[PDB]
Formats: sequence, structure tokens, C-alpha cells
Amino acid sequence: TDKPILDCCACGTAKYRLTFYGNWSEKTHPKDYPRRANHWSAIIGGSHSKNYVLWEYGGYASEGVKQVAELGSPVKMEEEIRQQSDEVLTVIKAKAQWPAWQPLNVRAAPSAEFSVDRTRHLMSFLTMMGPSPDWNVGLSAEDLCTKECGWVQKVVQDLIPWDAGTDSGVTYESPNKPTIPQEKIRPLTSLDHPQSPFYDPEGGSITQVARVVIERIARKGEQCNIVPDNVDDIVA
Ligand SMILES: *[C@@H]1O[C@H](CO)[C@@H](O[C@@H]2O[C@H](CO)[C@@H](O[C@@H]3O[C@H](CO)[C@@H](O)[C@H](O)[C@@H]3O)[C@H](O)[C@H]2NC(C)=O)[C@H](O)[C@H]1NC(C)=O
Ligand SMILES: [Ca+2]
Repeated sequence: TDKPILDCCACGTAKYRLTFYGNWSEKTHPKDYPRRANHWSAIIGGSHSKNYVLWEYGGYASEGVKQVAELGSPVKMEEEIRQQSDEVLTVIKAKAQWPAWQPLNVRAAPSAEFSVDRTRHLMSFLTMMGPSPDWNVGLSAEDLCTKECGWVQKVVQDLIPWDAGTDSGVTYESPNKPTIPQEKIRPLTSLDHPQSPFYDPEGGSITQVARVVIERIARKGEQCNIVPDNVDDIVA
């Protein structure tokens, strides 16, 4: 058996800003909106290698993912991430948001910086939509390395909630109801359950609840991109 070939051919390191924009408010998602309790939990994630999976669709929630989903607590997730030692480059953290939605002139969108290198060229994170039985948003294994042996300049992604598979409640404020055995992580849909706040008998996509912006802010070290990248962001 040979070691698998390297998937990322970019050189040196790159630094990114992750900014998280909530779009989940009583105005955009009126049905049973939790007017008093609504929040986003702290953001937790990391830049990492292919050898570590924080969460993935069709995967089972780790203990740390479960505690984010149910408690809004990033503490066990952060322990799990740090236990991966060299498979993780940067630990990503940003603060909780109470209430969940404000205009940008009122409150800055939470952000964090992270680094990538040839081996830790992926990024994952999650945050809990609260209150909820077990509903998060996030990205899993977003790749910052390009085929051209460079580093992506900007990624913009709109998000819908996903279900961590650990609690069977049907709406934001449902009583605790352990899902046993735990089920696979899956996205929410507009036909999950008639009491779901996202239910629409006509089906169709769920209105996005957040947008994430990932922007490159620096590169370091000799570069080996096969197309020009003359952005003046290489630090000496
Ligand atoms: C979810 O929240 C995000 C963050 O506020 C929203 O993104 C922002 O949306 C507006 C579009 O109305 C963007 O401003 C506009 O940009 C275009 C540039 O092409 C310009 O022509 C307009 O005059 C205006 O300046 C803004 O760039 C964008 N912010 C981002 C991406 O960070 C998003 O629309 C929200 N979605 C919903 C459905 O509420
Ligand atoms: Ca669930």
C-alpha cells in the first residue's frame, strides 16, 4: 500500500477571515419565531487536514457536536479539536449572538481568522441555532487550496440548518427528547414535520438562515501558483 498522493499542491501558508452573517429573524422566518430566547451559540471549528472530520452530512455527531447542538456549549467540541494535535492548524472561535439577529450598524457580524498550509488546507465549523432541539449551521471540509496550486481568494456560502441526530423535538422550543440510537446528520427540509417552523405544504427550499464569507487576508512563504495572483498580501 502506497501513501495517498497529496491533493493540495499550493505552497507556503495563507490566512483567512471567516465572517458569519445571521439572516434568521422574526421578519425573515416568522413561524413560531422564538422572540425572547433566539440566539446563535458560539462558533467553534478549525482548519484541519483530511484526517480529521469535525462533522459531515451522513455522519454521526461526536459528543462535542451533540453538546453544541443541544446545549450551545463549544467546550467539549474544542477539547475534541485540540485532541487531534497536528491534524488541526488553527482552532476557530467566535462569540455567541444574543439576540440572533441585528442590523450591521448595530452589531458587527462575528468573525475569526484562521491559517491553512498544504496539509491543513480544509476548514470546518458549526454554531447552534437556539433554542432548538439539535439544529446547527456550518461548513464541513471547505477546501481553501486550488487546482492551480494557489489559495482561494473568497468563498461566499448561504446556509440552512442541519439536524445533529441527537434530539427528536419538532420545533424550536420542544421539550427534550433523546434520539436513541443517534441518527445521521442531515439538512432540515420544508416537509420534515407539519409543526416544524420551516414547514410549507408546497415544499421548496428553506429560506437561508445565514451566510458565511471567507476571505483571504494574507499569504506567507514562497508561492507556486500556476496562474497569476498579484494581490499584494504576501507578508515578509
Ligand atoms: C443575509 O445577510 C447578509 C449579510 O447582511 C446579506 O448580504 C448582503 O446583501 C446585500 C444585498 O442586498 C449586499 O448589499 C448590496 O450589494 C450589491 C453589490 O453587488 C450592491 O449592488 C447593492 O447596492 C448593495 O450594496 C451586501 O453585499 C451583502 N453582504 C454580504 C454578502 O456580506 C444577505 O442578502 C442576507 N440575505 C437575506 C435573504 O436577507
Ligand atoms: Ca433532531
